[PDB]
This record gives sequence, structure tokens and C-alpha cells, in this order.
Amino acid sequence: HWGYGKHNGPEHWHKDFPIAKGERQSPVDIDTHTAKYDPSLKPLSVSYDQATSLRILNNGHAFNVEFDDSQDKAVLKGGPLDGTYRLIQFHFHWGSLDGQGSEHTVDKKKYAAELHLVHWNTKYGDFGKAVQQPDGLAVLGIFLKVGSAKPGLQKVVDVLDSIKTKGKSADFTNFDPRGLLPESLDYWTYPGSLTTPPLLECVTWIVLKEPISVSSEQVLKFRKLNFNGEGEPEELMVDNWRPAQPLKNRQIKASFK
Ligand SMILES: CCCCCCc1ccc(S(N)(=O)=O)cc1
Ligand code: NA
Ligand code: NA
Ligand SMILES: [Zn+2]
Repeated sequence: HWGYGKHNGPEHWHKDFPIAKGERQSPVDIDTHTAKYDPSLKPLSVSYDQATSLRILNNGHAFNVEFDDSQDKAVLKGGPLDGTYRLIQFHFHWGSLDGQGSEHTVDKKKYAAELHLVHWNTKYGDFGKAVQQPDGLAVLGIFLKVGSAKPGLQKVVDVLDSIKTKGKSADFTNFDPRGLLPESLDYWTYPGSLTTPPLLECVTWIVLKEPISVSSEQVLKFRKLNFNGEGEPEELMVDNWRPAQPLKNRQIKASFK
């Protein structure tokens, strides 16, 4: 099956997922000079006060922090979006070294990691129906740079020892995702896709301009996770990012002047 190694990584995905060569694939390089400020874009409305985290799972590709998406608790609205998108999970992509790891790039700059908060459009009723639509998902992307520690990330870091290998999960209740945001909600937006198989073209991407800082020790602990299952040869979970894809017939819009 698919992965991020030389024999199953991004250059191979198109064989089982031909949409990998589609017209609105993600991630992309954000050329800051040619992104055009759109004064009609609204401020992002991030309403996470009632978020109910449930569990953290090593899925063999990253770790997902999962939320209760049965009801309208944590939602994303505004910005480029029409209607209401419910938070279902977040996860990260990161590198083996601080100089790589993000999926989106900014003027070709790679960040050490990238956080994806995944939301589905409530008009479609369930996540599974949302991923059959071109406006089914909204992913809020946040870059991570290495510097000072992010206090709101430490609870995530300190559970990773308990989900080292593929298929392991742990309770992860009462986690507040507001602690992962930067100060500013200024963003770029464009239409794209999931960045892993099945690579479905359902995503309104909202990528925040301002990175969050995390410490070297925090990202080092991400890199101690394993892609493999328990009892299998150890393969460190690093470099679980897809490179930038062709922009094709798309424009990236900026929320800020
Ligand atoms: C038919 C089931 C599809 C599950 C898709 C799960 C998924 C969610 C978000 C992302 S990402 N990295 O674009 O945020 C990738 C994959
Ligand atoms: Na442009
Ligand atoms: Na419920
Ligand atoms: Zn992702």
C-alpha cells in the first residue's frame, strides 16, 4: 500500500490513485508576490470553544487527534467558505530535519512541519458524503518553525510514547486545539485536494500566514514515532509530506494586504 518511502511514496501514488495528476492537487507553492489580496474575503471564524477531542491514533502515515463531529461543536466558518464546516481531526506532516517537513511552501521555503485541521461541510451530513463533493472539506493549514516551545502542543508530544506504532491509539479527551493557533488569522486560500491517497479534490485550503513556533525537542519527539506496526522492523515516522504539485488553472488569494 501507499506510503512515503522510495518504493511507495508520492511518485508512485498515481498508479493506484490517478487523480494524483488531476487539475486541483495539493499541496502547492504559495508565491507570495502573485497571490492577489481579495478584499471580499471575510475574516476566518474559528469557533473551537466547545471542541470535544476523543482519541489520538497512529495510522501508520501520521497521528490523528480525533474529535466528536456528531454535533456542531468546533466549527470553521467565514473566510472563503459558504456555510459551516465541522472539525473532525487534526494531524501533522514533518521532516527528518528542521529544513523540511511542510507540504505547502511559501516562496519555495519549507517549514519544519505543517498542522492540518480537517473540517467537513455540514450540508453533506457526514464526512463520507462530504468527500464526494468539490466543496466538501476545508483544511486549515498552519506552518511550524523551530524556536520556542508551543505550550499548547506539549500534551500531544507527551502522549506520543503511548502510540509509537501503527494501529495504536490512546484516550485524548479535553484537548483544546485553540492552543495550536498563531496570533493572526491572516491567510491564503485556494481550491485543492487531500494531500494523501485517495487525493480527492474536495478541499478549500486555508493556509495561515503566521507560523507557530515549536521547540526542537517537541519536533524531535514527532520523529520518534514509527510508520511500522509493533513487532515489525522499525521505520521512523519522518518525511511524511507530499511535495508541491502543479498549480495549473488556479489562483491563490490573500486575505490581507
Ligand atoms: C474516503 C476516505 C478519505 C479519508 C481522507 C483522510 C484525509 C484527511 C485529510 C488529509 S490532508 N493531509 O489533506 O489534510 C488527508 C487525508
Ligand atoms: Na494570482
Ligand atoms: Na452526538
Ligand atoms: Zn495533512
